[PDB]
Amino acid sequence: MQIFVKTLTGKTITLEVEPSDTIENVKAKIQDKEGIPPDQQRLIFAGKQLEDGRTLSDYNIQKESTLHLVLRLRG
Amino acid sequence: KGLVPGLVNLGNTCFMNSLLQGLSACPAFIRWLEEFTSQYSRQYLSLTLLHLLKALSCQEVTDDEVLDASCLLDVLRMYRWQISSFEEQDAHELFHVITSSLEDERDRHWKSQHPFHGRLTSNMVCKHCEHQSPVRFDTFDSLSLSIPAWGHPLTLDHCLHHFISSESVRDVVCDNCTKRTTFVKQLKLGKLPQCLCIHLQRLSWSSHGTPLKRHEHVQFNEDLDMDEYKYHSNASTYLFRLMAVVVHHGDMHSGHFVTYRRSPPSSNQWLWVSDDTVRKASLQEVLSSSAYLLFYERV
Ligand SMILES: [Zn+2]
Repeated sequence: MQIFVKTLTGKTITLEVEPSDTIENVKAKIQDKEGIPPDQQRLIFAGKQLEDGRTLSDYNIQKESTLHLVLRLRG
Repeated sequence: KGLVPGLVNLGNTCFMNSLLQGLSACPAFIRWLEEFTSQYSRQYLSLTLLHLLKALSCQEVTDDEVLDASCLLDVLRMYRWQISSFEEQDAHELFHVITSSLEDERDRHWKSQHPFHGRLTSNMVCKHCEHQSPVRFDTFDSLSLSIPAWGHPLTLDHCLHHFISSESVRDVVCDNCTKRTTFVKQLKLGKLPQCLCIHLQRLSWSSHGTPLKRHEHVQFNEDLDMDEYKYHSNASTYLFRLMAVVVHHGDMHSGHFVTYRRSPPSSNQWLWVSDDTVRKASLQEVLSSSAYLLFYERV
């Protein structure tokens, strides 16, 4: 299918994914065009922070969905 | 003296103590917790969370009172968030751990969802044929706003409008144009929550390939009108009032969280809370802080 990621600048990029893909696979694809390592990424959907290990099927992420990308600020 | 209890820092735990001071300053959230936990009188995260917030939402009962909140971290460490008890963490990530745990706890139904829960719209029209793909509604628990770039004075209203502005999206499959082609995409706000958490993204990505702390001051007001960012043309006014501010000092790797919040009535008096230390603070100091998380409540 095809999903959207709201990036750090507010620009929204397009990704090609499958419902069987894990989000570490998706974080890998965000790295491809944004250059953010997966360990530095936080993906939020429907108010949920997406857990590396699950697939897009467990979160029921369907076509034309918008994921939001934010970094981790330690303190 | 109208001072709340402080919270001990048992090992870079300011990220939790700052969030708890902010959350306890949101009366609508505490009223919802009391309503939600009232069913248990007919373990759980909500009971542990309410015990701390109820105590922090009132003036201290003893002089220079200091509490410990790590019972809360213990239960999250056990079931929801596998983290150390000594490493620095992000107060916004914790907010989403708490908010996800409460939605999971509610799912297991005459009671309402928690007041932070809102819904956003996503509209998209192909620029080629001009047909408007069906609207998509997603829920949100907070607004994560990118901070724009000589920007003169920088305002929260500017950050909000940028979050709501339209953009050009290339290479998406138009169903009419059957195809790819280029779309115009825009996010609006459908259902506003009673409790509004605003996250100002103070980490960006540099041209080199390394994170950058955003130190720039973003002007924010005690009063916030959210009408300009609504999807639907309904007649209901949407006015919000500032309850608390979480502030992050330091760089990307290292840092410290601090919280400005209102004094509890047993109002217009403010407090600076840094872990175990509580001071009276003026509204001028609050409005000059470098906000990271903003807690608004609908009036
Ligand atoms: Zn078209």
